[PDB]
Amino acid sequence: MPNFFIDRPIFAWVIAIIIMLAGGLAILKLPVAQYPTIAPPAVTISASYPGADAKTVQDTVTQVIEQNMNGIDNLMYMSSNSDSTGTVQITLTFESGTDADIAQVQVQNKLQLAMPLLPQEVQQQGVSVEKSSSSFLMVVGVINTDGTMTQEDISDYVAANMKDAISRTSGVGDVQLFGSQYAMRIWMNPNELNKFQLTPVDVITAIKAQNAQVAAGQLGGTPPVKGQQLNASIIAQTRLTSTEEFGKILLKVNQDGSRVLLRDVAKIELGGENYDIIAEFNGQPASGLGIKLATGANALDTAAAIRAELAKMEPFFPSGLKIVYPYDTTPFVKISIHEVVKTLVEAIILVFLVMYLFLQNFRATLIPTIAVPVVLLGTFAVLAAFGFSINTLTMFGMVLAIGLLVDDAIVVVENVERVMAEEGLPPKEATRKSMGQIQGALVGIAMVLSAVFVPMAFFGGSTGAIYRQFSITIVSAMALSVLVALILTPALCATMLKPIAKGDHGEGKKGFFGWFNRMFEKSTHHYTDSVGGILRSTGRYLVLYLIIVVGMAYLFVRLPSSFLPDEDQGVFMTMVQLPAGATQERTQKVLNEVTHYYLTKEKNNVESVFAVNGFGFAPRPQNTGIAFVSLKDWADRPGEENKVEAITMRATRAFSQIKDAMVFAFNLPAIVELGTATGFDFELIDQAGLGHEKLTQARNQLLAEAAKHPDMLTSVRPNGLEDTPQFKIDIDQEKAQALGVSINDINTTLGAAWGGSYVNDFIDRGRVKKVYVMSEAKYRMLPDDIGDWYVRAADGQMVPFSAFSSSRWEYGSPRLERYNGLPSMEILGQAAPGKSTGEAMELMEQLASKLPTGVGYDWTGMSYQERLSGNQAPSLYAISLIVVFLCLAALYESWSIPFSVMLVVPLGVIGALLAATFRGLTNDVYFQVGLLTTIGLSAKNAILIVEFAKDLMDKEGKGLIEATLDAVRMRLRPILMTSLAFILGVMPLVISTGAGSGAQNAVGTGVMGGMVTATVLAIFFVPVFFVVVRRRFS
Amino acid sequence: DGTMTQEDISDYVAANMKDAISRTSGVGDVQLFGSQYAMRIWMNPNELNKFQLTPVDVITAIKAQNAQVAAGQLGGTPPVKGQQLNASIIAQTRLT
Amino acid sequence: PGADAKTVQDTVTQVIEQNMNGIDNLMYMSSNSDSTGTVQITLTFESGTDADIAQVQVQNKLQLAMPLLPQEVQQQGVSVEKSSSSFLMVVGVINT
Amino acid sequence: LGTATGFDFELIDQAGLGHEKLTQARNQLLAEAAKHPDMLTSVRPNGLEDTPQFKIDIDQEKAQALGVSINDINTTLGAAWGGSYVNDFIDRGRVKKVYVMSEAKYRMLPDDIGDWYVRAADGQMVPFSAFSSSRWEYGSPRLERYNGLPSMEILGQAAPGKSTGEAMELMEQLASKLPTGVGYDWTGMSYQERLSGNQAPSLYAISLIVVFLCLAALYESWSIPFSVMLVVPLGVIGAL
Ligand SMILES: CO[C@H]1/C=C/O[C@@]2(C)Oc3c(C)c(O)c4c(O)c(c(C=O)c(O)c4c3C2=O)NC(=O)/C(C)=C\C=C\[C@H](C)[C@H](O)[C@@H](C)[C@@H](O)[C@@H](C)[C@H](OC(C)=O)[C@@H]1C
Ligand SMILES: CO[C@H]1/C=C/O[C@@]2(C)Oc3c(C)c(O)c4c(O)c(c(C=O)c(O)c4c3C2=O)NC(=O)/C(C)=C\C=C\[C@H](C)[C@H](O)[C@@H](C)[C@@H](O)[C@@H](C)[C@H](OC(C)=O)[C@@H]1C
Ligand SMILES: CCCCCCCCCCCCO[C@@H]1O[C@H](CO)[C@@H](O[C@H]2O[C@H](CO)[C@@H](O)[C@H](O)[C@H]2O)[C@H](O)[C@H]1O
Ligand SMILES: CCCCCCCCCCCCO[C@@H]1O[C@H](CO)[C@@H](O[C@H]2O[C@H](CO)[C@@H](O)[C@H](O)[C@H]2O)[C@H](O)[C@H]1O
Ligand SMILES: CCCCCCCCCCCCO[C@@H]1O[C@H](CO)[C@@H](O[C@H]2O[C@H](CO)[C@@H](O)[C@H](O)[C@H]2O)[C@H](O)[C@H]1O
Ligand SMILES: CCCCCCCCCC[N+](C)(C)[O-]
Ligand SMILES: CCCCCCCCCCCC
Ligand SMILES: CCCCCCCCCCCC
Repeated sequence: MPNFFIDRPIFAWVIAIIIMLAGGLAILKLPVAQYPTIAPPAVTISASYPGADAKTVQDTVTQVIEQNMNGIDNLMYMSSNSDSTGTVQITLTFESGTDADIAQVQVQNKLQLAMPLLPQEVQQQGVSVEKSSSSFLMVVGVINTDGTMTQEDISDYVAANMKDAISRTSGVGDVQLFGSQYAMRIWMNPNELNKFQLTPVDVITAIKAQNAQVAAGQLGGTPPVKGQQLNASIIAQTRLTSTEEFGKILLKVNQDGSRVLLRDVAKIELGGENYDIIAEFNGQPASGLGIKLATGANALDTAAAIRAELAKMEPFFPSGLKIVYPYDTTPFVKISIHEVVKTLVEAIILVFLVMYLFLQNFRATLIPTIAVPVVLLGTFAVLAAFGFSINTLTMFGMVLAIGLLVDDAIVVVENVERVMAEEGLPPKEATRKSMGQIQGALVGIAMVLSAVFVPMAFFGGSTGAIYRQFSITIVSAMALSVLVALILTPALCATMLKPIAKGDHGEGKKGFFGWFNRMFEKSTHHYTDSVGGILRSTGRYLVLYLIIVVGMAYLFVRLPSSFLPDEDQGVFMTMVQLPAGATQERTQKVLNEVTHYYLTKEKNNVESVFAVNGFGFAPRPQNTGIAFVSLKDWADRPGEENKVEAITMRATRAFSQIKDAMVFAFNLPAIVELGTATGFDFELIDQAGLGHEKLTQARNQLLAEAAKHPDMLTSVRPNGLEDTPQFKIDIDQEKAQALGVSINDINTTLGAAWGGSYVNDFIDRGRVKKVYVMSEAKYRMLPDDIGDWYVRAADGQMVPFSAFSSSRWEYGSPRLERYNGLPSMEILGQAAPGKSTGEAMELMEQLASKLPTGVGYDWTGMSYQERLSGNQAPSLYAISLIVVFLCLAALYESWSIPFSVMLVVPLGVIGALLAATFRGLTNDVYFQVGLLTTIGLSAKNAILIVEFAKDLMDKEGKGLIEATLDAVRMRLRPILMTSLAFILGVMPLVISTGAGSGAQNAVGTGVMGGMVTATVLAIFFVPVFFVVVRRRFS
Repeated sequence: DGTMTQEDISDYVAANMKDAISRTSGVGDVQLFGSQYAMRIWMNPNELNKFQLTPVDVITAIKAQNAQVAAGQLGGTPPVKGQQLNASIIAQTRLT
Repeated sequence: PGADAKTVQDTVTQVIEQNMNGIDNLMYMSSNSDSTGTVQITLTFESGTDADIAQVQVQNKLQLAMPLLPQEVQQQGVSVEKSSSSFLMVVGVINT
Repeated sequence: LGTATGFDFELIDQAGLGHEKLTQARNQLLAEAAKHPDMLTSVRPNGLEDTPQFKIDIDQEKAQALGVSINDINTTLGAAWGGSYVNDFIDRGRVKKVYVMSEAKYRMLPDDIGDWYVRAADGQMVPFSAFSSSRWEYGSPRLERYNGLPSMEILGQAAPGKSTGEAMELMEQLASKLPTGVGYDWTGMSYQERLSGNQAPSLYAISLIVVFLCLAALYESWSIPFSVMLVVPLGVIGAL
């Protein structure tokens, strides 16, 4: 194949171009992400029971729905929450690989059996089934710069003109309105209602009757009479459109003939469906859309489509209304990937310079510099075929690949330039001879190297999909690299390499190059003279090698391990959690303090703050709040102290002062669904119908016991709310029966007044919206206001609530949790410093075993994936070692000689561990995959040295020591050519600061440190390994 | 130990075992060989006839007196600003 | 039955349209509401979209919008079918 | 497919202006389009015009004063005049619908409205004429919506010797001079022609580049391929 393309350079060029077109066309069409989607699919059922307490919701909705959730494929677990706001949220989590489309269809197929058993009020609020991520992709804030519109006016506009179109955009799994759409608010007055002897029941009946859309048929409608000439639609009652129209709804005509209108017994205004969520952007009033990414959907592509839909709306905004972007997770992905693309382009340039230093011919320098772009672009085409995406790991696979790509090129170019220098053949014949003697080793090496990376594509579950990206990328690159090294690189050598005279090693060149050539030829002569002496010792360096393996073993064992570094993403969140029973006003006091801190203290770092009252992870009215903090560009805030980790740790420390409120600023982890580094997610189960009060006691007992082990467990706390005072009112059925008052009228009057009642729909400026009846605030604030509410008996007399009701204060849950259909209580916590999660969970199980009768436990979220198959690194690298040995045994046709290559592994590991240890890095994904790359090159170096030596001993019949010296003499220039080119190519990564520098620093440090030790040691030790091994086995 | 009848076993299976098994991996349809407990009101027509009542009166009463009412909140949104108390109103719960 | 364009639009078309969220690969959506007492909402999807998945996601979002439609419309039923103007043939049945 | 020159335009109410103001905005666009016969042909709405409809107002006060329930009134009207699907029945083993409606001769003209009586609480039969007033108004017998918002579909095509892309560009220009809140969008063939027309250049290019490169490999020269590639017009001329 080399011989063919040496005679056909234009053919070789055509293949390279087609590969680059395929690669180029792939880059335009390939999806872009931060990581591959490893998170398990989650379908969330959300229903709303207006005016319902936590238990009413649980025992009429949650349980009824949960009991129908059965025969659902690939279901891991099912958590549910039933809170005092009237909300239920059942999350069904599915196995990794589950089709989210089918999971939704199945979950919804079962919910459809439960729907008819649910209350009519819960049905009419719409039960939603959604397949989205639990955290926000972005937040689209909307403000008024002219201050022409209030917080409510903006919220209604966003809901009525923007919300729906965004919800229908592909990849948008869920959209949360930070505010409420307007409804027709009928604020009932009990003084006026009783005065005219009317109830909330009469108001609801009147609205339904007089806010009706009546289908009245047609004049001359079919079937018609003969000779009918007129056909016209009959328009009867239509929906009311204004506060005024609702105002003049006739409730009753008094005996004297005077009219009682709805406005005579109620304040009628346009106002939110609910008054629970109130948002502020940089202190001023705002609304917006919390957009959640659909399961398996592309963040960047979806974010783009969202922005495209917002661009359509902007032209038709009212005066002053303006979109702001106070939280976006996509820009980091778009910018952090561009930073890795930049270090790729920089490495290709930094290669060209080191390539020009040695070849010293602009045309010869391009042969390795052309090969790299062709393979990398080629790899993008292979990714596309295999259905992978342009993510951080694939993009870093390309960066680490560059090392393996130039070596293939350098080996081919260097060996041709040598052949010409030793014999004085023309470029075409020198290439033909050169390709003839290394093409076998190149193809063979790629199979030996593939046995290093292929194994880490066979890791299990979520953590395995991460490694499989690097593996397939690097392996695809090597496959193309060898293919390009047999098609193109030979053809380019034959045409572009300058004819070199016999005995011309430069030296005769004038200037810098002249000095360099003489300095290198004496360095080569010194090196060969130096190695000559090393081999006469042998025993000295075998004792020195055993020291390095012990030093390696020591550093590796003490060096801590992680998964993926926490990156500054130019965004973070602050959670505000007050004790349940705390008011909207008290939460806003804390949110103001949080917003104040970021706008005053962190004005240098923080760009914007989007604070939301009555929202957190989900809507949790009154006692809960969240702040979305977007920072300034990474360039505008240099140093560790101005990065998210420092900012949030200062913020948490500052917010610890705040009273009767838990306030935490936290960075979003590398992957949310893997949780913290050493945290656990524990579930306490009621297995014997003990009840909530007994389960609360069982939890308190466990938490108390967990506190008595600070040595093992750190900050073990519940992920729920505590019981609060609740107003228990008993309706005396006998007294109600005696006075002639129906319980329907009683319950409707209480619920409609204090809870609110969704009557029917109306048309607000051409859009269908809700009509809500409810007590005016001032008549539903005090317990004593209960007696102000009158119900009409059958005999016509108005009866106060005080007449047929008794009340008392009691305690109950504002948020009832269930796990796998049983009453539960989520408990979070991490292992104490030094102790592992496995040791911590073991103690939690032990402590949980001592709990009262009927109390079980379980592990969920991150803890579920931990007790699942893990720690399979010894297994897969035991195989890798065995396969690498066998592959070398086939190459050299020897069971013994492979050891001469396999003993160089530690020479590269020691450098990685030293550099990683000294810079305070950890044994993470980026360190491991960068170490495999270093082991790959140092092994590839060792293969060619032993190959040349063995070839001399077999083909030329030269002696062991003479062959070793002659081998290392020819295999020095190409080794140092690769080391410099790769060490200098990953300099940008090591010094890197800005977006995604955490990964770059981690990749670059482990590689640079390794390559340094892997080069200087190998050139002296590979000879010692070959001579020791060949002597030992004869 | 003969402390549970066919009915008692069937309820425990239906109420504590069936649902968790029906959600286990690879499990399709789950048929209960028995019945879960319901609240059984066994009506006597002679006693109903005596007090001039029907199954209609019994149903109407059970729906009225075995109700789970959504009764709203004290100090709920929108509140009168300065409100300190925010408490759920618990009306009728299900009979147990 | 007996509904004007406005009545259909403001009780059926708008309610259904408002609930057509979280459906994958939707390009655009169009609807008619006329005095023949009929509404027809057409959802056109991206080329290569599984029409079965497209249809099931639409009828599922409709199922949860059904309780918000009038009794008269719920009773009649709301059909969700794959759009097609291409017949193999039209068999005419006549009485001579 | 429709027509290749034909476009499919959607005039959109983006600010809750109403049906009537969207009708006026459409009439304005239809008029301006007619003032460019050189570019646009048969610019016409794919919709129905407003028609006379019989607006009847039930007086709530007279109904409540006469003891006539509004429910019985709106049922009597809807059931008689519009028809009402009551429940099902089995005809020869097939479940079929039961419909109550007025016999044609009692639901033809406005004069028939007063012949329909509703029973009051006191059992007296009150005619519709007693508690109702009627007038003529205009309304839509077919209300269109596009992407959730009120719309009006406009059909048309590029005039003789003009491209479909040119006609669209003018329709967009004329649309940018319509009342505040009146937006527009492309649908059907127009939506697809915009997307499928965007990628046409890239394919034509990729085709020529790969053909060239393939001939270059065959002949081992960058020059000779042109000798082959120059043939393209010799076939196209005769076809045309
Ligand atoms: C480790 O996890 C963290 C971040 C996940 O990242 C997110 C994006 O993913 C989350 C998931 C999957 C949840 O389940 C959450 C949750 O249940 C919360 C809160 C909100 O606090 C949350 O905020 C989340 C939450 C996230 O932000 N609890 C509630 O809403 C309710 C009803 C009550 C609150 C109880 C206390 C106050 C809470 O337990 C507190 C003691 C801490 O333990 C948490 C705030 C944790 O903060 C940290 C840094 O210790 C987060 C769960
Ligand atoms: C190129 O297209 C043609 C035929 C397709 O062949 C068929 C088989 O396929 C059709 C399709 C895909 C439609 O969308 C139709 C349509 O929307 C219609 C009418 C019914 O006319 C139709 O009849 C069709 C129709 C066909 O018969 N409009 C309506 O019903 C409504 C609600 C209002 C009508 C408004 C006017 C009156 C109409 O716009 C008129 C001005 C012309 O524009 C059309 C009649 C076009 O004729 C011509 C001559 O240019 C057809 C769209
Ligand atoms: C020699 C070094 C080789 C290494 C090259 C590495 C480059 C990798 C870049 C990946 C990140 C950017 O990937 C980004 O993807 C989007 C996806 O639509 C592309 O978007 C593209 O959309 C359409 C597709 O027909 C094109 O007409 C348009 O010109 C282009 O913008 C961007 O042009 C590209 O910038
Ligand atoms: C299905 C599982 C299979 C997995 C096995 C694959 C891994 C094996 C890797 C070995 C790589 C091949 O290594 C191969 O070794 C032989 C000597 O033994 C070399 O040399 C031999 O073949 C060349 C081919 O032109 C000839 O000159 C001559 O027959 C001999 O010298 C090859 O040039 C080299 O390419
Ligand atoms: C630097 C950290 C520790 C890691 C060490 C690995 C890197 C090695 C760096 C290069 C060392 C080369 O050092 C080399 O040592 C050998 C002996 O061992 C010397 O050789 C000398 O001793 C030998 C042994 O008796 C004699 O046969 C020889 O005639 C004499 O010159 C070489 O003259 C010297 O060049
Ligand atoms: C890094 C540069 C160190 C000295 C370089 C010497 C350059 C001089 C060129 C050769 N000379 C003029 C001495 O013959
Ligand atoms: C990017 C295209 C590179 C073209 C290089 C051409 C050199 C080979 C031609 C040989 C002429 C005899
Ligand atoms: C060389 C590429 C092989 C592809 C690897 C797929 C294996 C998936 C691992 C799942 C195990 C739980």
